[PDB]
Formats: sequence, structure tokens, C-alpha cells
Amino acid sequence: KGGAKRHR
Amino acid sequence: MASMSVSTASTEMSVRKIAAHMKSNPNAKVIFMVGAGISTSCGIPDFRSPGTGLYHNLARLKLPYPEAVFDVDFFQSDPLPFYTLAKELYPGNFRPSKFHYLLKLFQDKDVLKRVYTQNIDTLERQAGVKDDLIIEAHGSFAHCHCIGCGKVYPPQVFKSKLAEHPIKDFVKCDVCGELVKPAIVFFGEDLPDSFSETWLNDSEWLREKITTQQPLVIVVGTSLAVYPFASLPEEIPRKVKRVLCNLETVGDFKANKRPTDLIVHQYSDEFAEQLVEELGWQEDFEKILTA
Ligand SMILES: NC(=O)c1ccc[n+]([C@@H]2CC(COP(=O)(O)OP(=O)(O)OC[C@H]3O[C@@H](n4cnc5c(N)ncnc54)[C@H](O)[C@@H]3O)[C@@H](O)[C@H]2O)c1
Ligand SMILES: [Cl-]
Ligand SMILES: [Zn+2]
Repeated sequence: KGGAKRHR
Repeated sequence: MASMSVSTASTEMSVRKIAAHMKSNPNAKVIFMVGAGISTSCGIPDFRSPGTGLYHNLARLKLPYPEAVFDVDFFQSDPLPFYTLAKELYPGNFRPSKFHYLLKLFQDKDVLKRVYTQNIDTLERQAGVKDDLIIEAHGSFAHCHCIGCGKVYPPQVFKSKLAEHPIKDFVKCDVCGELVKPAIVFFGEDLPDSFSETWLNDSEWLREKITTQQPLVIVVGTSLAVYPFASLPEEIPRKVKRVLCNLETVGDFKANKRPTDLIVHQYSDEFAEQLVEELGWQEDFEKILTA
């Protein structure tokens, strides 16, 4: 689903 | 509400191409992907910017760095910074921009397929955009939930605490006792299921249009530095025209430019003004603004 909210 | 161009250069010609694409494809719809840039004209204070009352209040409260206000671990250790930010940014404290109303206009003209937003101000919804056409990728204050057991809470309980002086005795779950917080996606948390599910459907929608009219995806006011939202642009079909209205070329538009990519360095409100003019909907637009 894209993973957790982050800057990476 | 008044706007002006970012530089001496005119963007009217580039904007005109967009209007031309729509004129040629009268039965096509547009998908918008937007960020904080479209709400700057609304006066929403940037928590990351010094010189903003919010930034300094958070600093005074010992917040280690801006984004710690959207960190679950920090929140659990000290919820005051987040409550303080909530008090200042709570929906209803601001009014939609000219660009937000442009979305409403497109909806009225039935040319709006969807608007994916990273903003938590919910100004798209406040402006009248229908729930079915909005994807609030980073959540909103419309719902509250216990970070421990997930019990649902009406948003009013949390909101009522924001009007107290000082803000204390934060909302705790009456089942497991953990902190209750607005359904805002914090860094480190997954986005709501509706995000990926809807993009899955709109992705198929985009591709099947390439083989019929020709859709259009417009990215506006985002630095495309926050994932997974930032992954959307690159996932747009190669054959679907991408438009970027941002003060700077960013993300995939910078890393992997496409021949048909149309970059428009312009303020979102000025962009909206110029697009309505080229589309010939000044009359209807003026009506919405005066509504
Ligand atoms: N209204 C809000 O919900 C809000 C407000 C402030 C910060 N944020 C943070 C922003 C954020 C997502 O990054 P994002 O959307 O990319 O923010 P961003 O602040 O990183 O970037 C906004 C981008 O838009 C550009 N920009 C600023 N004003 C305008 C304008 N008038 N017209 C056109 N372009 C403009 C600018 O070049 C910048 O790249 C999250 O991590 C939030 O926590 C959200
Ligand atoms: Cl492809
Ligand atoms: Zn609970």
C-alpha cells in the first residue's frame, strides 16, 4: 500500500 | 483573494494549453493531486516556519522539532504540543482559497474525477467538493480514535478541550485509557485504506481512458517529499498528460521529466484565475466566489 507516512 | 503572477514571465500561454486539452476532450475529467501550497493564501500558519506564532508556541513547549508534533511516540509522552497545534489549525478557522473554489467549479462542470490532498485543513470539503471526490490522504479532524484500542469518538469531545485555559487533562479512552486523537495520519502511521484503494481504481480508470476522453492529472502546490503520497506522480500512466503547477519543479517532474509534462511555475490562485479565464467559465466562477 506504500508504507507509513514518511520522507524516505 | 487577490493574486498576482510570481514573476514578470506570463504563464497564460502554458495555462492555455491546458484549456485547449480540455476543449478538445469535452467529456474528459481531471484528477488533482494537491499539497500545502494551495492553502498558503488562506493564511494557514506553517508549523515549520519561524516567525509564525504556532512555531514559537511549539518551541516554548519544548517540542524537539516541528514534525514531532505528528509523531505518535512523542504525542503519548506529551500531548500538549499537538493540542496547541490543533487549537490553531482546527477546521473552521480559515476560509477556502480561489483554487479551492476552482475544484468546486470543476465539480459543477462535471469535469472533476478526484482530488487527492495531503492537507489536513479540509478546505476542499469546506469549499463544497463532494465527499465521493475527495481523498484526504493524511486524514482530518472529522473523526477521532483511541490510539490504543481504536474505539471511535465523535470529534466534538476533542474539540471542546481546545477551548479550555489552560489546555489540560487530555481526552483518554473510556475503554483502555490511552490517548484519543483526531484521525490525522502521523508520521510513521499508514494512510487510510481508501487512499490506496481509490488510487488503484483511478489508476485503472486512467489507463483504460488512454484507449477510448483523454484524462489529465494536475499536481499543485506540493514538494512531493512525503511518501507514499509522493509516489503517485510517477505512477501516472506514461500516456496520460501530467501538469505541475508549483513554484519549483519537484519530484518525478524533476527526476524523470516526460515529453508531454507541462510545468507551470505559478501561484495556485493565479493559476486558477488564468485557467478559468482560458476555459471561459469566468461567469460561473465569479458566482461561486460571490456565493
Ligand atoms: N494546509 C496544510 O494541511 C499544511 C500546512 C503546512 C505544512 N503542511 C505540511 C506539508 C506536508 C506535505 O508537503 P507539502 O504539500 O508537499 O508541503 P510543502 O510545504 O513541503 O511544499 C509546498 C510546495 O508548494 C509550493 N508552494 C507554496 N505556496 C505556493 C502557491 N501559492 N502556489 C504554488 N505552489 C506553492 C512550494 O514550491 C512547495 O514545494 C506535510 O508533511 C504537512 O505536515 C500541511
Ligand atoms: Cl507506464
Ligand atoms: Zn482505547
